[PDB]
Amino acid sequence: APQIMNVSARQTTSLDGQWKTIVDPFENGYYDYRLKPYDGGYAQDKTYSDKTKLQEYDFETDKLLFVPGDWNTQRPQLYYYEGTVWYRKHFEYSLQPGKRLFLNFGAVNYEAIVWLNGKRLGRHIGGFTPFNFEITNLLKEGTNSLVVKVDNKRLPEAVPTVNADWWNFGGITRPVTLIEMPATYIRDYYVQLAKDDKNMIEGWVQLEGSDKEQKITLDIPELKVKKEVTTDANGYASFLIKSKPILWTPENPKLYAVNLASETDKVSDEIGFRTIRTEGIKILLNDKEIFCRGISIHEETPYYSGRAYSKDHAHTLLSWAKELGCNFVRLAHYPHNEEMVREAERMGFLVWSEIPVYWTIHWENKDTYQNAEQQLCDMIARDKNRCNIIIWSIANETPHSKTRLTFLSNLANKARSLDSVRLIGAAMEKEEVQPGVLTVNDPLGELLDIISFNEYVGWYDGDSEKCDRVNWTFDTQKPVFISELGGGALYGHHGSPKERFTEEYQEDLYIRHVNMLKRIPGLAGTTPWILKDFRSPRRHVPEIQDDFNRKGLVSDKGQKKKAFFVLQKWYKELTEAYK
Amino acid sequence: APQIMNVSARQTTSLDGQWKTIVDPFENGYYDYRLKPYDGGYAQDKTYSDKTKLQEYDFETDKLLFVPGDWNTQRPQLYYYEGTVWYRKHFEYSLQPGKRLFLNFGAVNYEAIVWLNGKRLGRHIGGFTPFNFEITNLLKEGTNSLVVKVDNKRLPEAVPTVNADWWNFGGITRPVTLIEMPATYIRDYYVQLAKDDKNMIEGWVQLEGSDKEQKITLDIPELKVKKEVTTDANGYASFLIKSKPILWTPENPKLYAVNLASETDKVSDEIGFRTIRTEGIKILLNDKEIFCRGISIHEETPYYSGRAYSKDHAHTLLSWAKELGCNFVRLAHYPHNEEMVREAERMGFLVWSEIPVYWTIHWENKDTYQNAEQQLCDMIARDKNRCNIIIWSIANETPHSKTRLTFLSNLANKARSLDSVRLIGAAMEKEEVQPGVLTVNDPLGELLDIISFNEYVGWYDGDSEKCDRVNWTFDTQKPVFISELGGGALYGHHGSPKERFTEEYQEDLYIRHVNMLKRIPGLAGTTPWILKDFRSPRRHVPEIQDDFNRKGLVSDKGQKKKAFFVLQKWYKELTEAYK
Amino acid sequence: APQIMNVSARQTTSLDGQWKTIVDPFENGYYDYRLKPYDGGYAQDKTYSDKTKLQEYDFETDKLLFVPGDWNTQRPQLYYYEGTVWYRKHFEYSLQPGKRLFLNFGAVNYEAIVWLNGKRLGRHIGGFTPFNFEITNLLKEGTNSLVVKVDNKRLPEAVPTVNADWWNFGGITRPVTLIEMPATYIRDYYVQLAKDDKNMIEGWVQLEGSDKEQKITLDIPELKVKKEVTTDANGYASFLIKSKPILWTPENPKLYAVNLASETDKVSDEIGFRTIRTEGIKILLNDKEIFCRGISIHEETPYYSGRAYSKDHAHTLLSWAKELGCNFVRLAHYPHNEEMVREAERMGFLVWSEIPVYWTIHWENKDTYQNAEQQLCDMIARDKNRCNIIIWSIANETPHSKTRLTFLSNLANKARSLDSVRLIGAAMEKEEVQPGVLTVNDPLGELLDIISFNEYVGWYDGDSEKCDRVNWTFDTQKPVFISELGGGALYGHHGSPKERFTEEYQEDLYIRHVNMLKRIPGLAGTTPWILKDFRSPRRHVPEIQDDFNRKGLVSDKGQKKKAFFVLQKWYKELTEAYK
Ligand SMILES: O=C(O)[C@H]1OC(=O)[C@H](O)[C@@H](O)[C@@H]1O
Ligand SMILES: O=C(O)[C@H]1OC(=O)[C@H](O)[C@@H](O)[C@@H]1O
Ligand SMILES: O=C(O)[C@H]1OC(=O)[C@H](O)[C@@H](O)[C@@H]1O
Ligand SMILES: [Cl-]
Ligand SMILES: [Cl-]
Ligand SMILES: [Cl-]
Repeated sequence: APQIMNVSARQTTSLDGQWKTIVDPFENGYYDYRLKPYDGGYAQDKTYSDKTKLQEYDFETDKLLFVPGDWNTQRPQLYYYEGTVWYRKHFEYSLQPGKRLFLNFGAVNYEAIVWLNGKRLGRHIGGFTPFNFEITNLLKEGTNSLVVKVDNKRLPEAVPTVNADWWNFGGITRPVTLIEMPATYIRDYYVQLAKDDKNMIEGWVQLEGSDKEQKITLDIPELKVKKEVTTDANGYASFLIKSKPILWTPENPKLYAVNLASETDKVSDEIGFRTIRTEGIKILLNDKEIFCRGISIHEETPYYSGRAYSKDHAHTLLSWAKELGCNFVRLAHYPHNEEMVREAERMGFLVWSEIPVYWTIHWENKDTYQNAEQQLCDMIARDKNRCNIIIWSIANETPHSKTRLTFLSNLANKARSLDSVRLIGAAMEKEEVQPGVLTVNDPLGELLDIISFNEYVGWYDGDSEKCDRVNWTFDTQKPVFISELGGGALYGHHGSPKERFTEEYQEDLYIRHVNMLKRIPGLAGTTPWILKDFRSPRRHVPEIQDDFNRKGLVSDKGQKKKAFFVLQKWYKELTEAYK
Repeated sequence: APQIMNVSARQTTSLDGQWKTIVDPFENGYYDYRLKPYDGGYAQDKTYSDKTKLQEYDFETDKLLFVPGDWNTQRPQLYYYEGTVWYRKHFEYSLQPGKRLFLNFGAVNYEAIVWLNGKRLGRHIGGFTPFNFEITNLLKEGTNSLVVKVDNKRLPEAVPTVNADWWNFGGITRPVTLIEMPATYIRDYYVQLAKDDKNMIEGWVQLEGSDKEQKITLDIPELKVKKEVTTDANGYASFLIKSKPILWTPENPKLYAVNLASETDKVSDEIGFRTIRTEGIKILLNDKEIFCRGISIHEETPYYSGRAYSKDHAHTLLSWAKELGCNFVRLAHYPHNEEMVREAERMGFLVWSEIPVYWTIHWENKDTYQNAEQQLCDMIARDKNRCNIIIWSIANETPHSKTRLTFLSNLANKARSLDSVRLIGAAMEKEEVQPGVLTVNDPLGELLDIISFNEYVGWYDGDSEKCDRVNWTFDTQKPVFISELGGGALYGHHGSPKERFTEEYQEDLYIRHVNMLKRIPGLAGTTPWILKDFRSPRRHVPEIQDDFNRKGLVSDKGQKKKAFFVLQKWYKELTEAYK
Repeated sequence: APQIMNVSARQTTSLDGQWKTIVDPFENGYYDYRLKPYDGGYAQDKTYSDKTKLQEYDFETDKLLFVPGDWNTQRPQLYYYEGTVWYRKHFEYSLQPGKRLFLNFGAVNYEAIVWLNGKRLGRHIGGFTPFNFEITNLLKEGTNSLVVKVDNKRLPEAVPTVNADWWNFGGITRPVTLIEMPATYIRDYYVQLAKDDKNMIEGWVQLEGSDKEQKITLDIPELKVKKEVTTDANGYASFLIKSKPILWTPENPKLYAVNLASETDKVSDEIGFRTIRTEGIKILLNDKEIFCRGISIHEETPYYSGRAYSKDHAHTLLSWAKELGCNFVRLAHYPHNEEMVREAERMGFLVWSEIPVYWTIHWENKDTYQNAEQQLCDMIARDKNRCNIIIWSIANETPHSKTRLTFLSNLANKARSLDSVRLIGAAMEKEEVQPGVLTVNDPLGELLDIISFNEYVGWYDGDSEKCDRVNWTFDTQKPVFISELGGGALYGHHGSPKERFTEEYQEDLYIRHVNMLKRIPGLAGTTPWILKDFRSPRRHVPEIQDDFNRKGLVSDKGQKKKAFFVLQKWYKELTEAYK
């Protein structure tokens, strides 16, 4: 049940493919007509072979869905579907006596309940974080039955809550993986530069199993590092290593082969090293002032606009951001699949990583907070060794209230207790305190390392001309980071620059908006909204939006709109200026 | 806002056809990103003509839906859809000064919010009862804008609640009608035999408007009845008329032309006269002992299985019940459209009329009770002059608890206060107190005129053989009425009589079940479940159920299964026996 | 092999329900990659149990379609589908040796190839006529396999050809029925009044089998008719019977029970008696001058607009025609299912019955002619005992050419050789010889008993005003019969009477058109186009047509448009005038 670090480097076997499925809007497979749990629900996966008896379902003859994937793009009937879909997989696995076996879900939105061979393994909430179950002693010989009850109903108390500006993609949205482990295994580990220290690698390792006291070697061959330690009675060891690694940058995204070997287990990784801090209004990477030439990205695929999960999806999306001139991507509004973060790391993109504490979260609900903090912990735990991540984001466009501030302050404190190195951010919002004077007056700012916020001057707030007659002031010397900006346009839809949703309007907006950006004191980064048009049930203009947010600089079909080249040109200028 | 009696006989103009629609799962047209109501939502029906400004919707270029109808069968994407769909209609109407105009909805499931020309008229809950709004002084010249926000999300506190065995058909499911009235009009009236009195017609009439004190004439030309009264200061008058009408029966469903004429209004109706009472275990129609040779029917169409609304739909369904040998139909589990009740009345079918107080209603919720009692009142108010209705049903398969009993007792008392003539029923459930001994031990029975209940011996409770080894006893001498019984089968699916869901199993079940029925003391009626296969999201056997309850004696494609003729044969015997 | 009269009255077993199907556009199940027919294709119906061998199909685990029905309305993917769909059904049947068994198809559009237990039974072309195969010797014990390859590709040489104004509904569109016969059975018979004779019933009976020479008795008990004859060695016998039947009329559609008994077979029927002839410009029914107050009707269902096949469908459609005031229905453009003709027979509608010799048939193709003549023969053979049919129509809107005239003259001669009683028609077209003067100048008229033609003054030919100013003349004294007229409208779409496709334009058109009809010399009948909106792939106005011909006086959803009441009022007047 605890998280497993670096699943892809383990002895893995995929369960992906096409699974049997039952769409169950009234949850008949779980509740009887008295609304009570009952024995003989769909978790038993009883093939309906003996028709002298009555049952009301049969996985064996029902329809398939692809796993991994959202269900919404797989059948017209499931486009809007919010509720329960049952998934069922049969598999065999020969597990040598003494070896251990874990079932890992990359993500399931939103609620997953999991059974193996009719026995409940457990339950998960949160649609974008991984979870696993040990099945070592539950695996049978011959056919095993895996049943997953997936529900994506929107809940007021959930994280996210009943309103958000993206599609409610339900299903087993990321790979399902069997992981074989030795009886005592390296479960988790951390290897990164010490805070603000180009010359000191620090880290720790955590074993799980009955043989917790072991010698461990941390091996970084290219650095001629070979450090041996011994774990304590809890299976834990730490280390400090003086070294001079070549530091990762967007221009040279250097990664090192890192090998961990205990007496009973071994795992290899690719890990880069960098320092990150603010100094006044400056963002310093490896002690050098940088500008975050960024773009925002949802976890949604080119062309068919389903939930992204593969290296293919990531490489295409990031290849567009590369052509745009970016050294930075904001992955909104939740943890993305690990392939996306890894491809950003290898290709040279700094990353903003976020949890979906989005809009009107139930700040007074203690279960809601525990959910948000669990997603925070899981986000950091999975990716703590990804040096390209420099900002953890704890919220996006949340309304001001005392309970909200308390909620978010506790998340910010928790984040810092988990990771003293990376910057803490959150998408705040702007105000126009007096005509023409724009600022960010949000008490949340005091808990953040950057003045990060969304603003839509020239789209939601005025026509494009308004960019020309506003200026920005901030009452603190922290780097200013505009985490969203921009406007909508349909690729191939042309007209006057005054006509909204034409490419020409969006282009004119970006020209005047960039001019405004150039006047902002302390500006250190921009991640305009957004790289690719994406699905949203709040975008209803027929033939223009058609259930897509159209603020992409690239269409959902991979076409660069006119405004793409306005931002590209400015990012080219910023690249030269920050050399 | 008060109900209008006999809408079809008024000066009516249809608004049916195809309306503009916006599917809005996150209710963006109603709530902003702070989850607050906002000015400029979709109720304003602003055509998106000026694209120099931003808006996120446009009825004028969006997709159509048919009105009336469920949305589920109209688009694959809407099959399972639970949530909000906006409907918009433009119309003109020339209303002579001084005349009044009402907007009548036959039904909208589940919640309707209605605007005219951007102004909210009001809101309705309950998916099967009519409601109207006066628009006399809101109608403009030229184009008028009617916007209806329809939501069919299942609510725990709603009536019905989050679980039921039929499809959640959302939409404007019955005709939308403009009704023109004189300035003071006959709004409501009642004309029926006095309780247990073949020779006394009683009734009342209710005017609405400023000229409430008027002479009124009740005219029944075939009976040579011409009774003149005067209304009181509240617009109310009553009457008692000694007369010898030919009494309505299933064999001779006699209706009389009834004309009401006040000084300012007039309306004609077709009304029949009959007495109905129990005497011990006997049901007496016009003092004659009858058997209710019935069949249950959902409000769902032949062939395409959408929500039924027209005389065409009713005539086809009732023509099947006629061929089956029925003199009675149970219209489950909610008030059906008025065309169905009228066609039953004209063709000669006694009727059981029901409200959807079904399964796990929230008995302790005072809003829930007020909803249930309002639906009860509206059900009786619409159809109080339909002499073929002899049973009002207040519940179906509700679990035993003190709060439930209090809830249902209040409904039963309310029903009797509204209608002293018709019988009060409810589908109770059976118990097997000792092996082979079946009875109905439910305290609700004390408040009902009949021992009405569902039982599924040979389908849910045992195989068909169990019918042969059980018997029934009842501790009170009230007529026994089995409101559901039977089993499932796919038309065209054949095999051994031991194989469930074959026609042969269903046939064998009905043979043994009818033999069991013939042994029941006090049996006075049966409405087996069901006439036609119907949609249910709780029926998941692939290729057999496919989201249909298969307990029809007729398939959803109009095909008579083998079991149809078993019940037909018994009903033929009962017809002879009760001559 | 030959047609069987009155299938419904035989010992029938339905094979309807849901069948396994395979969509096969490239006909992989029939042709190999050299485009050669191969054996081992899909007609073998080999369940794919042994996966150590290679096979490219499996009926056993493939998708279902309803039989009977078009495929087009059953799946979105099959909406436009033109090509091959394979259908498969398993059944058991116990046949006592000596008894015979036939497989009857009410209709399959367009080409059907049929196999039983892997052996080809034969082939049929023509989408609207029934066909039979004897399977007496091919029936096996246990599971029998019936496979039908159905193809509705449009062919230039087909009847109809590659262009027509209705949907290409493919599939097994009418019931599939097993018919058990004695070894020598009554295959066909004819019982009708002799030409122009109110007192002489003439007829013949045709036996089939090895004992064709038998005593036959024809009983009409209500008429006290008992006639015994003996068939010849060819199985044939004729009879002449003096009687005085009550003559069938639309107002009193009298039918008699007719019983035929041979030594080894017997069959009952319901048959009515009437005379029909022209007299100058008069049509006389039972010697009485009548007007054919008609409406045209396609074989398409109310509400969901699939292919009609059942008594339910027929009754709904014809109940609309009854309310419209019709005594006559034109069933276009092909033979309708037998339920429609029988319901028109019992409800009191005279019938025009037609074969799809429509538009640009290949007049020079000898196979095309034999196909048309076979459909003619089959149409008349099936319904020759339906006294409500008074017109056989051999064509609709065919271009004038010498070869077309020869083709149609041969059909007309064949029709007359098969039926000396009923009238011969065909939908001709009009022309404007001189400005403002319309007539029918088609040499086909010489071969018809009526001057029957389609005209669209006010819709295709001018605006509605043109109806007010044109005059008509005809150079022969045969009854004039307008077989189509009218215009399109969307129900619920209102505007100026000058705006085409509004109900008001259509209403204004019918008012002016009806007045035009009153001055057409010789007019004896009208069947306006059309009763119900119907599917056509030539009707592309979005939101108005949406792939429907909108010329219905009733919408596809059963709603009477304004123009319905214009024609109803004229038919009310004609009913009084012709009393
Ligand atoms: O409105 C928009 O387009 C975007 O604006 C925002 O500030 C939201 O954070 C983002 O999720 C929306 O998609
Ligand atoms: O289970 C069934 O088929 C039926 O049984 C019942 O008792 C319910 O009242 C009915 O709504 C269900 O459809
Ligand atoms: O154009 C029309 O609406 C109709 O006109 C005709 O003359 C055709 O015979 C008919 O099949 C078409 O549907
Ligand atoms: Cl947008
Ligand atoms: Cl069922
Ligand atoms: Cl049209």
